[PDB]
Amino acid sequence: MVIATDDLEVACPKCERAGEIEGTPCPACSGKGVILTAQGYTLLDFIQKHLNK
Amino acid sequence: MVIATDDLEVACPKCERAGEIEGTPCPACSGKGVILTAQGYTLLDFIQKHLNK
Amino acid sequence: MVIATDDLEVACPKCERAGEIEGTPCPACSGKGVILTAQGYTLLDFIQKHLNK
Amino acid sequence: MVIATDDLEVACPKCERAGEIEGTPCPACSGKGVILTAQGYTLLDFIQKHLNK
Amino acid sequence: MVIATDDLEVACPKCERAGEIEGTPCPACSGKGVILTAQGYTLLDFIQKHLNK
Amino acid sequence: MVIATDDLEVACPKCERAGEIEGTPCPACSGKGVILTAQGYTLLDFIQKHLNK
Amino acid sequence: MVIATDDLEVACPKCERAGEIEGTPCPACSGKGVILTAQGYTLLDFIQKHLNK
Amino acid sequence: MVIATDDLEVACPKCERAGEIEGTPCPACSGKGVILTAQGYTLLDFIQKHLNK
Amino acid sequence: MVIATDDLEVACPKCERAGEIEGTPCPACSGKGVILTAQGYTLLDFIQKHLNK
Amino acid sequence: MVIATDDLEVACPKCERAGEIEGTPCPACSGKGVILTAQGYTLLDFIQKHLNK
Amino acid sequence: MVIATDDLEVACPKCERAGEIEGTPCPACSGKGVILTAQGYTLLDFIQKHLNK
Amino acid sequence: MVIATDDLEVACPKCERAGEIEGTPCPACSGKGVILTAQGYTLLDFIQKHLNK
Amino acid sequence: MVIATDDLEVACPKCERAGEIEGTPCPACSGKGVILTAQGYTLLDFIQKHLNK
Amino acid sequence: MVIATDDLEVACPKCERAGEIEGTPCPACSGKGVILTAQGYTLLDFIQKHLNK
Amino acid sequence: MVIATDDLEVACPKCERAGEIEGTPCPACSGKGVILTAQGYTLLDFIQKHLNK
Amino acid sequence: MVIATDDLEVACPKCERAGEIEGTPCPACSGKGVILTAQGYTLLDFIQKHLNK
Amino acid sequence: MVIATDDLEVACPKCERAGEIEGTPCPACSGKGVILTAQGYTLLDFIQKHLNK
Amino acid sequence: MVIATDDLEVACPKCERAGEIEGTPCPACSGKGVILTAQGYTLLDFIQKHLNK
Amino acid sequence: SDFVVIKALEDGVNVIGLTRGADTRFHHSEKLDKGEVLIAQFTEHTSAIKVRGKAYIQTRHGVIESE
Amino acid sequence: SDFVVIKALEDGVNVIGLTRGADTRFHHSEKLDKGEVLIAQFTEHTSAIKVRGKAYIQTRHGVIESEGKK
Amino acid sequence: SDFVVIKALEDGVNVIGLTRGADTRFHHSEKLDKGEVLIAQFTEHTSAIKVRGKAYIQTRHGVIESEGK
Amino acid sequence: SDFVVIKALEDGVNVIGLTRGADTRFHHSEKLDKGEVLIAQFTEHTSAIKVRGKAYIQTRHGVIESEGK
Amino acid sequence: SDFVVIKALEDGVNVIGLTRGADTRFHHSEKLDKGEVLIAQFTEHTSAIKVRGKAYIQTRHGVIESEGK
Amino acid sequence: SDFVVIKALEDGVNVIGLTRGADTRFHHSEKLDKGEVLIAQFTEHTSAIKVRGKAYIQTRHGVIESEGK
Amino acid sequence: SDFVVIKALEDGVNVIGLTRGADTRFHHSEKLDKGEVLIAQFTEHTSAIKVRGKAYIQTRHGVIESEGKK
Amino acid sequence: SDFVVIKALEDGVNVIGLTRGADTRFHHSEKLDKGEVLIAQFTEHTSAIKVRGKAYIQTRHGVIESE
Amino acid sequence: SDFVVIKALEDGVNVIGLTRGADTRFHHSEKLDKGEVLIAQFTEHTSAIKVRGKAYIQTRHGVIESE
Amino acid sequence: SDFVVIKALEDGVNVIGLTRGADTRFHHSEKLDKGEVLIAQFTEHTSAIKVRGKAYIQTRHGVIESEGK
Amino acid sequence: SDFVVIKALEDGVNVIGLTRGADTRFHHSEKLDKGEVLIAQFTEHTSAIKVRGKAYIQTRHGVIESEGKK
Amino acid sequence: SDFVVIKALEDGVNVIGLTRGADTRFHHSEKLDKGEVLIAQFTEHTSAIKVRGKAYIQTRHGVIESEGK
Ligand SMILES: N[C@@H](Cc1c[nH]c2ccccc12)C(=O)O
Ligand SMILES: N[C@@H](Cc1c[nH]c2ccccc12)C(=O)O
Ligand SMILES: N[C@@H](Cc1c[nH]c2ccccc12)C(=O)O
Ligand SMILES: N[C@@H](Cc1c[nH]c2ccccc12)C(=O)O
Ligand SMILES: N[C@@H](Cc1c[nH]c2ccccc12)C(=O)O
Ligand SMILES: N[C@@H](Cc1c[nH]c2ccccc12)C(=O)O
Ligand SMILES: N[C@@H](Cc1c[nH]c2ccccc12)C(=O)O
Ligand SMILES: N[C@@H](Cc1c[nH]c2ccccc12)C(=O)O
Ligand SMILES: N[C@@H](Cc1c[nH]c2ccccc12)C(=O)O
Ligand SMILES: N[C@@H](Cc1c[nH]c2ccccc12)C(=O)O
Ligand SMILES: N[C@@H](Cc1c[nH]c2ccccc12)C(=O)O
Ligand SMILES: N[C@@H](Cc1c[nH]c2ccccc12)C(=O)O
Ligand SMILES: [Zn+2]
Ligand SMILES: [Zn+2]
Ligand SMILES: [Zn+2]
Ligand SMILES: [Zn+2]
Ligand SMILES: [Zn+2]
Ligand SMILES: [Zn+2]
Ligand SMILES: [Zn+2]
Ligand SMILES: [Zn+2]
Ligand SMILES: [Zn+2]
Ligand SMILES: [Zn+2]
Ligand SMILES: [Zn+2]
Ligand SMILES: [Zn+2]
Ligand SMILES: [Zn+2]
Ligand SMILES: [Zn+2]
Ligand SMILES: [Zn+2]
Ligand SMILES: [Zn+2]
Ligand SMILES: [Zn+2]
Ligand SMILES: [Zn+2]
Repeated sequence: MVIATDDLEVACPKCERAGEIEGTPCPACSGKGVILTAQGYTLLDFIQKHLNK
Repeated sequence: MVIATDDLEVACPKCERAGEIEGTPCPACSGKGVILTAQGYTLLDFIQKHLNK
Repeated sequence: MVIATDDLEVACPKCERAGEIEGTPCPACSGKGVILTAQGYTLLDFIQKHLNK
Repeated sequence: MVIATDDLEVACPKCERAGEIEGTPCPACSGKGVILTAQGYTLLDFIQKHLNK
Repeated sequence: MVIATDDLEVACPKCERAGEIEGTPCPACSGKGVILTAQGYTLLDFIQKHLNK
Repeated sequence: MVIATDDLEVACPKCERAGEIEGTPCPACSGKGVILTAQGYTLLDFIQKHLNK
Repeated sequence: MVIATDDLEVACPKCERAGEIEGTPCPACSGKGVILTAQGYTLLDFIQKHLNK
Repeated sequence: MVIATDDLEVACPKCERAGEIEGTPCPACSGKGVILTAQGYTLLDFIQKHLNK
Repeated sequence: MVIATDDLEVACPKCERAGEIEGTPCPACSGKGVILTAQGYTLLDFIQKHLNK
Repeated sequence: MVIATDDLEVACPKCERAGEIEGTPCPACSGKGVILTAQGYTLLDFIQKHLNK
Repeated sequence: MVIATDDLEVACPKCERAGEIEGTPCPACSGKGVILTAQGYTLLDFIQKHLNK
Repeated sequence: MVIATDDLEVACPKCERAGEIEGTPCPACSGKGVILTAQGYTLLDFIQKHLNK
Repeated sequence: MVIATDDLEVACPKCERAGEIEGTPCPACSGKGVILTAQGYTLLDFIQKHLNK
Repeated sequence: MVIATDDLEVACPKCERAGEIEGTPCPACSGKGVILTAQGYTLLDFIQKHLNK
Repeated sequence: MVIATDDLEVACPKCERAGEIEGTPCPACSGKGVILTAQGYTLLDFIQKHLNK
Repeated sequence: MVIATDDLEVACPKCERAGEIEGTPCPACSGKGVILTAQGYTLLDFIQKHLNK
Repeated sequence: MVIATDDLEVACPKCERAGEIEGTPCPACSGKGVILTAQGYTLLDFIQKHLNK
Repeated sequence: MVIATDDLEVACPKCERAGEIEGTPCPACSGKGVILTAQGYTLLDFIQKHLNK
Repeated sequence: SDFVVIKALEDGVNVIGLTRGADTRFHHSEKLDKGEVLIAQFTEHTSAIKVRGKAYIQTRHGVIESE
Repeated sequence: SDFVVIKALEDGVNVIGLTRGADTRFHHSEKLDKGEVLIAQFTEHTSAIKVRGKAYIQTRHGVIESEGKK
Repeated sequence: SDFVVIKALEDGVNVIGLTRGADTRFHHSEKLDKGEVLIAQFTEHTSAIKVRGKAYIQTRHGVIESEGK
Repeated sequence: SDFVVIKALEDGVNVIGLTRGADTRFHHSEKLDKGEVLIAQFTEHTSAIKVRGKAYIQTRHGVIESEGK
Repeated sequence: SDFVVIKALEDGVNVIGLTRGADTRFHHSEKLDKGEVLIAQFTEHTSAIKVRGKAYIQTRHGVIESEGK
Repeated sequence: SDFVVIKALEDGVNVIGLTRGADTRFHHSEKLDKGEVLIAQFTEHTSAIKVRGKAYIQTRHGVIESEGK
Repeated sequence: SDFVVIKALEDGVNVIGLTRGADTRFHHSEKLDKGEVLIAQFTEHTSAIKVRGKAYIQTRHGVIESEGKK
Repeated sequence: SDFVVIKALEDGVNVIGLTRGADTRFHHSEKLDKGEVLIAQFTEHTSAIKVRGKAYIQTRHGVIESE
Repeated sequence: SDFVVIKALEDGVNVIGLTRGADTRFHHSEKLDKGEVLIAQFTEHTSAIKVRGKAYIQTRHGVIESE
Repeated sequence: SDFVVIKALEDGVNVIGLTRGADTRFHHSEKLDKGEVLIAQFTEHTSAIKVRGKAYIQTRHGVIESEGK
Repeated sequence: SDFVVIKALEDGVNVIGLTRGADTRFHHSEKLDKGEVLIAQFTEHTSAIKVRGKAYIQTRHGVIESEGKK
Repeated sequence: SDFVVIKALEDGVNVIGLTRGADTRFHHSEKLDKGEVLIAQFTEHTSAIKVRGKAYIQTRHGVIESEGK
């Protein structure tokens, strides 16, 4: 396949994919546990824009 | 275009794309008429995850 | 990366991406300012179909 | 140094550090704009307890 | 001959002279299929200005 | 001047530039009285194509 | 390139390219601000003649 | 987290964290129920010193 | 222990920790006798902000 | 003689002293056929200024 | 040099060298903005005593 | 070049090249602002004499 | 001065600078009384040419 | 002694300590005959400021 | 402090710092009770000289 | 050069070259702003004496 | 003698001390025939200022 | 001072500085009482020349 | 304002412009086939450039070859 | 303005943009696989860049080779 | 402002100007035949230049040759 | 504006940003493990950078190696 | 602002100024015969310069020789 | 803006920031233990930096070593 | 601003100023005879300079010798 | 804006800041003991710096050693 | 702002200032005799300088000798 | 702003300031005798400087000697 | 801005600040004894600096050794 | 702004400041005796500096030695 999950997201190095730091929500990823690649936004922004229009 | 619908979905061989088996909704595809490729999930899961966050 | 925003959206030649023609909403693009490519619909249709199922 | 301000306070994702939501004080952070980390309470509790005894 | 078609137009490398990208009108050439040389504009602008005056 | 009218048009040998043969419009030139050189078409085609676009 | 705009249009020495003489439209250029060269007419004549025939 | 409450305070072995011995306030901990580590004092002393100055 | 008094304060080289210069309060340290490390402020500011809130 | 015609004017290289380019008045020299040297203006300006005063 | 202004005058910590507290003259420094060092008085007293004797 | 404007015109010392003395036209230069040199008259007289004869 | 009147004109030997021969206007000088040097023409022709253009 | 007269003043090189140049008061030193060192001002300014306050 | 009062003055051995001898003012110190060191004069003379100039 | 303006004029220390003391003309310099040096008078006297005799 | 005429004036190289160029007053020196040295102005300005005051 | 009055003028030996010989004005000095040195003339001439120009 | 030189050493090289601003997406990808050369500036709209496929690249910092 | 060159020497290199401002979080993380090259400027939004995984890096200060375990 | 030098080493070299701004299209494509030379600046309108066909190229970064298809 | 390169030569290296302004505390500390590289500018918010643990560092002033333990 | 030197190595060399702005046409072409030299700046109006015919050219980037025929 | 590099060659090195302005006091004193490195700029608030204890120092003027007490 | 040095190696060299602006004409043409030297700046009015006839030329880009036939 | 490096080669070195402006006094003197190093900029308030005691000094103009 | 050095190698060298602006005339010509040296800037009024007669000239572009 | 250095190698050297502006006259002429040195800037008032008599001269362009009449 | 380095090679060196402006007087004179060093900038108030007595001086133009008698 | 170094090689050297502006006179002359050094800037008031007497001089243009007597 041309596009993999690794091409869209990357696990946050700070919270090791957890989203919380010993209870409190992670700063770096902002509670998402993953940080998105440019390819990821590209699609997400695209979809979010035109969906249900 | 790099990725086409054929790259994401394939017609369900059981229901021949119908989604119902003589009235009752198809088991294999689960009423979708189409089954998803690995590439399909990759996107769908990605999107489903990050949309409206 | 394999697919860019250029691959999904193309600026509407009529309204030069504005979405309005001297006040009134553009006919060609339908107030979108952008005409979606085949690749664009491929995904948008795909997602719209399977999301929250 | 071993402990930074980042380790004590985390910007509230709801009010993006503001403390108010379009005028009215933020619910999540409770008007603080920041959510205190476990390390934060550890010290604050400790101090509040033993100070001026 | 001093001036050839080659000296006025060049086929759009993106759409290979087609003017459409899998259905939707090409961005680069803007549905023209060709992009013009300086020599091309020189004449076109000249003509367009003085014709029917 | 690089390019003269002689470079674009040539008097039709059949109608000697008239455009009619004893009343009826000339076949060879097609009522134009002049036939066009390759250079002539090159320009005409070019202009016809891009004018008012 | 073999033919430039300079080869087609020459600024009118009377109105210094303005097209008006202290308000009133210029006599020499005839409100054009530019005097057309022989090469200019060559093409304009040619085109005007054969266009949309 | 680098530093935990266990790093600052330790439950008093005499009163098992109670702070009273059959009614009367504990001698060892001095009614605190917890005894402080060197690390605990370090902070407390530091803060007590510089706070509100 | 991870953080020592040394990591929070440093004795003022001017007044050798005294806080007065032959009677009058020291300029450098501003009567404090110690100047604080970044780590020191980090905690003091943190505490001072959130205590009794 | 101290000052020659060559010290006042120089034949225009573009129109070879003609002043017209295949009918239309020359751009470079501006219909003068000659371009003036600094020495030329010096005198011409001088004279034009003080003559008939 | 052996004695500097810093050795004679120290900025008053109360009024931050202003000499007034929100309008009214500062108590601590006594409107001086500066507190004189022992070295300062040494000289000032010395001089005041023996000058014009 | 052998003759310069400096050789033809000299600024009038009375009006510093103005031509007016606090409003009224200068006497010395006679409203000229410049006094013509012998070389100046040589030419001016010469020309005035023989022009359009 | 580089060029003097003597450089431009010379008294006509026929009319001794008069311009008339016993009443009738002089042939040789053509009523000018003075004959022109090469240098004289050079200027006169130059000026006559470019003046008021 | 720590501070000498040489550390406070220096004889003006221009007037060799006189204060007058052949009758008229010296420019360089401004009639003082001496120019003050930084150490000199330091004390003088200090004293002048706080004396009789 | 670099210079102390002891550096400037010394108690007069004759009057034991009194300034009077059984009523009448002291000869040795000249009613000052204190005698000046070289360092004392150096300053006093310096100041006395430059003050209010 | 052997004699400078500094050698002739000295700025008046009273009016710091102004010539007026808070409005009223300066006494010391006598409204001159400058006090003339011996060298100054030497020449001025000399000239005033012998000029126009 | 310390100051010579040479130290005050210099003959104008343009007019060789004359002050006129073939009749008309010289530009460079401005009819003065000499240009002044710094030393020259120094005195002239000094005198002109203070004379008859 | 570089130049003194003695450097400019010398008392006339004939009239011993008087300017008159038993009533009648002195011949040698010409009623001036003082005769001028070369240095004197140098200045006087210079000034007389350039003053008020 | 800086620029990069990119020569493709194979067919199908991509130069991708990443968007200037708070969000990072790719607004554009130019394709190069073996030997084509693109010269691209950083702009009000491109604050990062990604190269994929075998290519020879020249920057103000010197040469680097992508694979 | 100032930029960096990053060439991945293995699959799964991450170039992480750290946010300009008072707070420091990762707004973006681009993936590079072996051989891909990113050229990234410092911006109104990126004031620090973190690289993890084996990569060859060129900066205005000269070359440095990252060694990162992933 | 910066420029590039482009000398075509064959007929039919194209110098393509890509548009400055949010959108990236080719506003212009100049043709060069073998030996012709174009000197082009980056402008308010051109923020990228694409060369195709065999050509000798000079930039502020040094020389680079484009190869023919 | 200036920047520094920091390559960690061990696990658990810290790059600590000290706050620009009248007060000096640390607003942030980035962790680096053996081999990670951070490239950090001085900012409106960082006016000093502290490194602890074994690391290779490149500045405008040249290379310096921070020593751990 | 930049400029170029062009010396024609044959008769009939053309230096063509391409117009600055959204549109690209040629406002002017100067003719050079063998040996003539033109020195031309980039301007508010010229953002690209095209040379055709055998010519020796000097730019800020160094020498390049345009080839005719 | 200018910075300095400071590497401690022993425990307990102090980097002291002296206040910009009319008055000169120590607003801050950072401690470094053996091997730690501080990179500090001059700022709106720091116009002088004092180092005490054995340390290796890099400035725009070149390297200089502070010696221990 | 930027200037050129032009030394004529024969009689009748022409230095021709081409006008700055939309239109390109020759506002001026200075003659040089063998050995004379002109030093001319680019100006608000001259945006191109043409030399014809044998001449030695110095620019910011280095020397070039014009060969012009007249 | 310029600065100086000063390393004390003995105890009791003084770096003295002379005041910027019409009047020249010393607002401050920093003491250095053997080996301490001060790095001082010229400022809105210091327009001259005086060094006394044995010290090694680095300026934009090169090294000079005071005694 | 640029300037030129001109040393005359013979009597009667002329340095001629050509006027800045739309029109080009010579406002001034300075004469130099053998050995005199003129140092002239380009100005709000001189945008070109012409030298005639044997002279040694120094410009920002290097030496050239007129004949 | 630019200056020149002029050392007279004989008595009676003249440094002449030619006036900045439309008109060109000598506002000033300084005399130098053998060995004296003048250091003169170009100013709002001097846009050309003429030297006559044997003199050693230093400019930004290098050294040149004026010869005596 | 531009500064000077002055190291006294004897006792009683004087560094004298000459006032910026129309008038030229000595507003200040700092004493240096053998070995002391002054680093002084040109300022809004000092436009010339005079050194007298034996001293080693460093300027932007290079080193010069003053020899002054006192 | 520029400055010059002047070291007197004899007693009674004069450094003379010539006034900036339309008029040129000398507002000031500093005396130097053998070995004294003056360091003088060009100013809003001094646009030329004259040296007379034996002196060693350093400018931006290099060294020149003024000769007395
Ligand atoms: N949108 C991001 C893109 C970017 C530029 N440089 C980067 C470095 C790292 C990560 C992302 C980026 C920005 O403008 O800042
Ligand atoms: N948000 C921080 C990011 C940062 C830049 N440089 C740093 C150095 C260390 C720590 C964080 C940073 C800032 O812009 O200031
Ligand atoms: N329209 C884009 C063109 C561009 C510039 N640099 C690029 C790098 C890659 C891709 C496209 C571009 C822009 O100006 O930003
Ligand atoms: N908050 C301090 C941080 C700092 C910068 N440079 C320093 C040097 C020393 C001590 C602290 C600092 C400031 O902005 O100034
Ligand atoms: N009209 C175009 C001309 C141009 C400049 N540089 C270019 C590069 C390629 C193509 C065209 C151009 C512009 O101003 O941008
Ligand atoms: N507060 C002083 C600190 C200072 C800077 N440079 C100095 C030199 C010496 C002594 C103190 C200083 C100032 O900013 O000016
Ligand atoms: N008046 C013209 C003079 C000039 C300057 N440089 C030139 C070059 C060539 C021809 C004339 C000139 C101008 O200012 O532009
Ligand atoms: N009028 C044109 C002159 C010009 C300058 N450079 C050129 C290059 C080629 C052709 C003409 C020109 C312009 O200023 O733009
Ligand atoms: N007044 C003229 C003086 C001048 C400057 N450069 C020149 C060159 C030649 C002749 C005179 C001049 C001007 O300022 O422009
Ligand atoms: N207050 C003086 C201090 C000074 C600076 N540089 C000097 C040089 C010499 C003498 C004094 C100074 C000034 O600002 O000007
Ligand atoms: N007051 C004079 C001081 C001065 C500076 N440079 C000089 C040279 C010579 C004589 C005096 C000076 C001025 O500022 O202009
Ligand atoms: N008053 C003149 C002094 C001057 C400066 N440079 C010169 C050169 C020559 C003659 C005088 C001067 C001026 O400001 O211009
Ligand atoms: Zn996280
Ligand atoms: Zn199914
Ligand atoms: Zn549309
Ligand atoms: Zn919140
Ligand atoms: Zn297309
Ligand atoms: Zn026919
Ligand atoms: Zn007209
Ligand atoms: Zn207990
Ligand atoms: Zn203290
Ligand atoms: Zn013509
Ligand atoms: Zn107080
Ligand atoms: Zn008049
Ligand atoms: Zn006759
Ligand atoms: Zn005095
Ligand atoms: Zn007594
Ligand atoms: Zn007075
Ligand atoms: Zn004259
Ligand atoms: Zn008598």
